[PDB]
Amino acid sequence: TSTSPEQTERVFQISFFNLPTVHRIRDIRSEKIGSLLSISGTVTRTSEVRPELYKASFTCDMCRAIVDNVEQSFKYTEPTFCPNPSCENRAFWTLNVTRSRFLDWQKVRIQENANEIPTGSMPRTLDVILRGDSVERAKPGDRCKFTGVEIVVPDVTQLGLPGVKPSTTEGLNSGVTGLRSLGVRDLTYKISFLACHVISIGDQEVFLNSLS
Amino acid sequence: IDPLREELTLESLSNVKANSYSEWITQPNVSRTIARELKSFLLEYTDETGRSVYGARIRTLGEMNSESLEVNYRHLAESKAILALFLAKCPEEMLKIFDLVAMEATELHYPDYARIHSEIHVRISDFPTIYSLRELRESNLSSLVRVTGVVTRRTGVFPQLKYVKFNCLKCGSILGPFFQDSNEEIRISFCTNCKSKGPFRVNGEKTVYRNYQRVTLQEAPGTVPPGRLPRHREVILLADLVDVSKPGEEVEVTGIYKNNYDGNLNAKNGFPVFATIIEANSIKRREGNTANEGEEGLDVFSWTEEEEREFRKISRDRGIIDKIISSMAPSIYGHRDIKTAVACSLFGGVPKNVNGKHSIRGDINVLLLGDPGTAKSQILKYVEKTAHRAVFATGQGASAVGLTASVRKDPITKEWTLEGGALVLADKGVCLIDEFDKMNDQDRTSIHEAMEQQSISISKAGIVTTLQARCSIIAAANPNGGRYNSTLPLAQNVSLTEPILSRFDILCVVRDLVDEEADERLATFVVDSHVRSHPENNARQRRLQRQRKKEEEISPIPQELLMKYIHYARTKIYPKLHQMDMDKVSRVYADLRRESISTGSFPITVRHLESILRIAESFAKMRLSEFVSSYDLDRAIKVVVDSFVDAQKVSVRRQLRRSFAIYT
Amino acid sequence: DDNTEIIKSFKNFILEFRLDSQFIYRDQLRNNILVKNYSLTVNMEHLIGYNEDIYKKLSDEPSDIIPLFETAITQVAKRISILSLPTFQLILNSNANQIPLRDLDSEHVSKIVRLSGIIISTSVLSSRATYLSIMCRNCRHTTSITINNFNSVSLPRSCLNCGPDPYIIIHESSKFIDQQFLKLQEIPELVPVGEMPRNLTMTCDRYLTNKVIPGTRVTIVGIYSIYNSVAIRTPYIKILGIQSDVETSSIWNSVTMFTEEEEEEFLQLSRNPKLYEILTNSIAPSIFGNEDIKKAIVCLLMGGSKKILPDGMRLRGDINVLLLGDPGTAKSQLLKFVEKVSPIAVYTSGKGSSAAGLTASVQRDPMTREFYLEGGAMVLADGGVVCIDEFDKMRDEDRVAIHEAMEQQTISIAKAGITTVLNSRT
Amino acid sequence: AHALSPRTLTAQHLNKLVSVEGIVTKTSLVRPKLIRSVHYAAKTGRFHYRDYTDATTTLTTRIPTPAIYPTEDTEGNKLTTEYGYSTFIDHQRITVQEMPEMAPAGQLPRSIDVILDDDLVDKTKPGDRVNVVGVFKSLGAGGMNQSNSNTLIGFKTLILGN
Amino acid sequence: LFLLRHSSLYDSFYYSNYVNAKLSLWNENGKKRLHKMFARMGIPLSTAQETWLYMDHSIKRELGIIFDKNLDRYGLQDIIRDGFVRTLGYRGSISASEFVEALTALLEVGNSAQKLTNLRKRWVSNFWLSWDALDDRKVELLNRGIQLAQDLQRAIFNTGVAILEKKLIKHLRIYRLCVLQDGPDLDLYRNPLTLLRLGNWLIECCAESEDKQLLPMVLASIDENTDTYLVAGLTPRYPRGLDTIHTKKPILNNFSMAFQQITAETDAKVRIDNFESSIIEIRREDLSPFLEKLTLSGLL
DNA sequence: ATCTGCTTTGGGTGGGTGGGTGGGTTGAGGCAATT
DNA sequence: AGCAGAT
Ligand SMILES: Nc1ncnc2c1ncn2[C@@H]1O[C@H](COP(=O)(O)OP(=O)(O)OP(=O)(O)O)[C@@H](O)[C@H]1O
Ligand SMILES: Nc1ncnc2c1ncn2[C@@H]1O[C@H](COP(=O)(O)OP(=O)(O)O)[C@@H](O)[C@H]1O
Ligand SMILES: [Mg+2]
Ligand SMILES: [Mg+2]
Ligand SMILES: [Zn+2]
Ligand SMILES: [Zn+2]
Ligand SMILES: [Zn+2]
Repeated sequence: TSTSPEQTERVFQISFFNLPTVHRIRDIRSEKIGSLLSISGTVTRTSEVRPELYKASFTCDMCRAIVDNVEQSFKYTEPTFCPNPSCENRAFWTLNVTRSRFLDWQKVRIQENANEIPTGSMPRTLDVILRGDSVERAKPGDRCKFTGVEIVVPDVTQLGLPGVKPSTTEGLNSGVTGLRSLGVRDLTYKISFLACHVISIGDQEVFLNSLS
Repeated sequence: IDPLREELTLESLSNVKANSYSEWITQPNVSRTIARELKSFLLEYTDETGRSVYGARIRTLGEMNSESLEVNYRHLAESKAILALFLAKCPEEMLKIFDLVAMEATELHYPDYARIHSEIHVRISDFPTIYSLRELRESNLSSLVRVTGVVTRRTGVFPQLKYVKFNCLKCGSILGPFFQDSNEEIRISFCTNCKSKGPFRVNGEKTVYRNYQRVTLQEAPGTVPPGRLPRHREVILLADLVDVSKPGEEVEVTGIYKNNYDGNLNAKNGFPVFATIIEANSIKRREGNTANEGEEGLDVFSWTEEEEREFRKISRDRGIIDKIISSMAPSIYGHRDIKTAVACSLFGGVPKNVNGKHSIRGDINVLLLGDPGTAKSQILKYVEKTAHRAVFATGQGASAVGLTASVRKDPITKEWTLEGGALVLADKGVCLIDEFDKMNDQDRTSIHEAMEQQSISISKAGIVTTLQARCSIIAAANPNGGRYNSTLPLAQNVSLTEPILSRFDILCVVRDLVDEEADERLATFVVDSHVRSHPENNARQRRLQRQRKKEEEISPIPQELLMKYIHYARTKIYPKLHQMDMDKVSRVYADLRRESISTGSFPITVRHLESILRIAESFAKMRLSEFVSSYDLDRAIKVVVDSFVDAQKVSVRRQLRRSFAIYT
Repeated sequence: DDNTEIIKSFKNFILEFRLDSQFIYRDQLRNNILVKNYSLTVNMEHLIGYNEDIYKKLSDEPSDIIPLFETAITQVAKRISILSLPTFQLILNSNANQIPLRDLDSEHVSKIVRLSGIIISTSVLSSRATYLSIMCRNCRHTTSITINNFNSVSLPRSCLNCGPDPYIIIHESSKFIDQQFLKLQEIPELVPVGEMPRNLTMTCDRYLTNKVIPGTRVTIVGIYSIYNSVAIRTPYIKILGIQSDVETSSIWNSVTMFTEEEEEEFLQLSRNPKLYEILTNSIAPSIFGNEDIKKAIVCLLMGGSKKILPDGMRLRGDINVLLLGDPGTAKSQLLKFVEKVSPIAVYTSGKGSSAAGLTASVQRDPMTREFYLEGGAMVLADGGVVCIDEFDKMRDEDRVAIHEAMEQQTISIAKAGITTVLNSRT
Repeated sequence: AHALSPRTLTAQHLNKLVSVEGIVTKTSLVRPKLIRSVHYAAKTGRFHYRDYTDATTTLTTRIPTPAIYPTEDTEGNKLTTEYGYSTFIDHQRITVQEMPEMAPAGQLPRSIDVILDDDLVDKTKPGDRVNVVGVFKSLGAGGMNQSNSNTLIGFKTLILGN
Repeated sequence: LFLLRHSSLYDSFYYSNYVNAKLSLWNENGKKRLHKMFARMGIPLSTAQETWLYMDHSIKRELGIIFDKNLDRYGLQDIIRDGFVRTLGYRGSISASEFVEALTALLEVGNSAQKLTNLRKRWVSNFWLSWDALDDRKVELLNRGIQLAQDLQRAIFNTGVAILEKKLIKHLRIYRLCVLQDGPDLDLYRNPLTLLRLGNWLIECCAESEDKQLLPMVLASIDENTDTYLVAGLTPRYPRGLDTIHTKKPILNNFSMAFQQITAETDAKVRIDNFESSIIEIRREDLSPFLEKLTLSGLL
């Protein structure tokens, strides 16, 4: 019919399952950060699917140069040095949503199963992040088994966002400081999850074709 | 020859020589070719009849001083497939080109139309693919989508700046105007001349404004999975689209799915997630039309200039007043009185304000008081399908403030406000109440004022206002004990009281009696209907033809044509009583009163004297006649007198029928 | 440059406009300055007749030329009253077609419009500045500013080193005027299908303040403008004239708004030997019979007379009427007529009402977090008549909440600190 | 003609001596207000002082004085504040409401804000009928500063009681 | 156009005899055609409906150019004409045609044998209102006359619509007939002037046009207070603004002779005292014999 | 190393196109469900 | 006033 011009590069995802062991929510510690493991919990809330910036592409405001494949950290990121030798722009850019690649993104909140709660104890909770085709695979009230990587998410408000003014434990949750971006503020952290797989524990012609 | 003025061909347009579709469309020569092809499509397209569709659509557009040309997606897809593909994938630039070409086509017919409206907005009607608010993903970004939902929150109409002009704080130079994107603000960081990092002041000698409004779309309860929470999105309605949709209404929004940067969203989520909105391009009212989904256009109750040159042949014929009654719920076997009452209520009377001091209701209310399996709820559902604006309510599923209006505290402004209920949604429409006799007494007494004065008065939480509820009520009820007792009077067979009963223009009592011949006909008709409706019993043209053949068997007038006809009659025709036999009406009214003096009989008041005239006006309206005729008054008198006689007891029914035979 | 010529043109209209042998505007100005009413009401049909060019300017750019017609009026007033005075207000009258409240949109921004509506709320008067005296923080340099209330002004940003914003206002040497805010709702009949009535914010200046009360139909001539409170602006109307069918000023104060010629007509009508019959027949001409109820309605509209005894006891002077009867009797129609004939009236349904809806309700301001009082049906109808339809559907408590206001004609409140005894003579 | 009520007070009466009658509906708490501070320079052995003024403590406009206590002498000596010799005065704000029985037809009563300083601080309680004499004033910038973008808000006003 | 300078540009076209004749505004197609014309001319509907004084001045100035190209297409070209306009300093300018219309409206609705005498006395009274309106010191009377003229034209339009929708006009071989018996505003037509106004309206619309043969028309109206008819013969008129040899010749009114002959021959009880001999009064029960004899006379 | 410039507390002298999982929390009034 | 940035 026609020659499609928009054939970008697939964004593959690797999903692992069938790990030897499955961890409870209460057994998540900080020694396993950045490692691959599975956890089990009953979903309680699910966010809405939003587009997440993955490979931003900007253009220089003055010489109209282009920057492609700008890996994005937990906060909005822009280039610091134009590739044009004659250019002097360092902190002036405009995003280009046509060339930018976005990924789906959903936030799922889970809590430990009832039978695993010590008697008369409030439940523990966690926030799981799904991406790509693993979105909307968990409905509230289900007992799922996520498999991903335990990560730590910084408080992006302190790190410095465009157009955002920065800002249980009785003041003892003091973060780390001294970073260049953090002038006089501190950076506090949270434990999160990045699932790559989800399992939920709990017309004649068309029908015939399905059967063996 | 200037290279910028050269053009390609259609096949040369199908093969793309850019890295993205937007860049392909934006090129000069490609844009010229696309504009030429769109103009050719507008000028040359012909439907089956062979007459131009969009020439007539432009003529009517100019007639009404409107600035919106409705274009069918299917027509464009058939005439030009590549252009439809481009519009689907890159809607912004394609819509810009199509607006320019549409203005050029409109100026063809009205040379100086630029003096009425500067621009014409093209509206897409039937996008083949429909999404939900749960099914929207990143792949749909910057592409045309069609979604449904319920307008749960609306804002006032604000004049937005079409062009913003900036001036340097230091240099003082004034930058040229720049197009404003409703999705997000426009800012200038690097000045072309001053080259100053400092902000530039926002100022302008003269600007043109456009209307702006925002609505919060929410998933309709019908589509959301049972028990789950509903998703929602935000839609931006620019000029000519503001106030088309109202709170509490279903809608079908066609627009562009767009995303922009939001700092707060990134701060709360912790990831660089953008905010998404829909830029509305058209709206279709889906409320109360669940049974009309098989229909083209953004309005299914609107007419061309050729469909109302024939609603006026159908109506000069001599028996339209009775082919219309036949076409009311043809899938119901009998019940001629019920169908006549329903038709009268659908067409309705003419409201009149005498000297600006006296207000007289102009709508007809009907009550069906029958036995269990007598096709009442089906009639109510049909009336819901056919009426322009209808709302369905059931006995205990409705509240006193659910009908009429309620008072809430706005979550945003934290100030008391007023919401419209069923009767407000049924303004200039029909409110169908089923299980009328099982309602709560408190809820039932709420509609008294609305059923006669056509207004709702609220004095609550510092609000003192009166609304408009110009709605007719068709209610179905079940007699005491579940089965009508013909030996007792009507008053004893229902729990309603005189004030509520007197507000119903027509009372239709239905009885289920075992007559072998009557049972024979009804069963034959029902079984034939079940055979007819069986699912198994060009492709679109063939489907339409078979549907038409199936429909013709039981309805003399097509249902869609009938809907358009009823809407046209209710909009454009206001019959007036000039020549009438006063003595006849006076003498029938006096007879009705004297015969109704009996205890337990159906109440008779001046309301029914006025109901006779209302029904006569409705019958005159059915013929698209500007003056009420003697035959119409005779028919209305017959309707009222019969409806009165049928409600009598068995013992006196024969005497009453003999006494009233003069008028029937 | 052009401003002086425009001012000269509007000054020649006030000094040269004669329709016969009387200078209408020169004489109107002198008569107004003599009673201390510094304003001039000009009819726009007269300006279109003197020079159509002057009307073209006043209609093309209203917020720029109106300020230059005020100074012309002031100069002429000085010439006429002072033998060698604040800036005079200009009130406009027009007969142009009225735009429906909901038809006002981006096409009418910064233009003179005429519209009608119902006033639902009025604000406490504020004070706007008209002549500021300023001084510098550092070098103590004195200056003055002059402001007209027509927006498209702030203190100078740089002195005349002195940091940014160096000027502080000297209040004991400045002059201010009056400003009021009004909410305008569209007429119930104008509202489109299935739509709630829509509001619009309005502001008036000086001699156009305290001219209306909530619940009265008015006609407004003004400028449809916008003020910034992203790229959207909240519209509002800058009033240039108010016309009403209710003499609110007479009703609040003494007897006023009756011309001697108008007063003579009323005495002549009173002298009619059979005025009772005429008034009885004039109520509900379209309702047959029910003569006794119509006489009762005449008596209710007329009212009795109230007495304040020396010891302090007050005797009610109003008449309350109940209509109990069968359906179809035309009680609701009589109530809807009485609501339309009485100078002040409110039509309410007993079912769609509440104890707080009647009387007064306590409300919290979302900003100041402070409770205040808002009047209900019986306060909004004070000095008039309340038509409570469907009186039998009203709940027992909401009906009990009416006894004191019906007999003693007062609404005692004791809620959220607020403790008062309002007045409801209905 | 200066005998008025909270309803009849208009912009025409600003900067004038008026007498207002009504009901006291509110009464803030009494808080001392700094006027003069006296310090002692130990090395120099001499006392210094500073004078503070506000918009509500005087009738003639002056430059505002932040309440920061001086810490260093002109020559750099350390200064220790002497609170026992400083001067603070009491300050209270009340609201006076129009008499309900004197209000117009169908209008709720209005109110005005009043300031009482020094010996007039606790002479009234809510629910009392009073006649207040003072000077009608205006305060602040009233939206003339660029921070407030409204452009449709007036100046604050109130009475300094005598 | 009907009172162009004292009403909207829309109302002047809507309530004009010539425009209604050439567009058939009494039915919906006519309104659609008029709206199409306004849209083509480049005048917004809101602008057209605005009153004359406050109308946008660009369109008011261009009206001569806009009308001249656009009108010929719709067949309304003869609207263009030259007339007399009189202005008194600083007052609105009024044309001769509108002045005459105001005077006539003041004459018509300005305000057994006993009732007839009372009606004639009332008309004699209206004469003096119309006479006063001729003095420049009396301008309120002229404005009052313009308002009444607009009201009367609206009423005539409604009555003509009712007559044409019902097809009350009987097309006999000698003449056309139209008798009103139950109209809504039948008290208006007791005055010969208002009856002639309605007659002219009918004569122009669907009688002047349609390419039908010229036939005189008879118009009658009833009044229950006196149970009698006010018959009024009307001369036919050639298509307006069509200069021709046959159009040059004038057409006479023969109804006086036939009416007198029939009255003398039959025991008619007709009153022929009106100055216009074509207008008489008949009793309720004599109209049928009178019209039968009229048809059989053949002298019409 | 010096000069230039923004923003608090928390509060309506920033707001409701930032919201209430960013805190400012009693009081009144309307509505459904419970009676 | 403390801290964040440009010359
Ligand atoms: N003279 C009249 N007498 C009675 N009803 C009349 C009269 N003229 C008109 N009506 C009709 O009365 C109807 C209005 O109802 P009405 O006010 O009589 O009810 P109500 O008796 O007060 O109320 P409800 O029936 O609820 O007790 C309108 O339809 C109006 O047409
Ligand atoms: N006269 C009739 N013609 C056709 N179908 C009928 C008729 N009477 C009853 N039915 C059947 O009854 C069913 C609807 O019953 P319904 O009207 O809902 O009962 P109710 O009157 O209690 O609401 C339909 O399936 C319809 O086919
Ligand atoms: Mg049912
Ligand atoms: Mg009633
Ligand atoms: Zn660069
Ligand atoms: Zn610059
Ligand atoms: Zn200075």
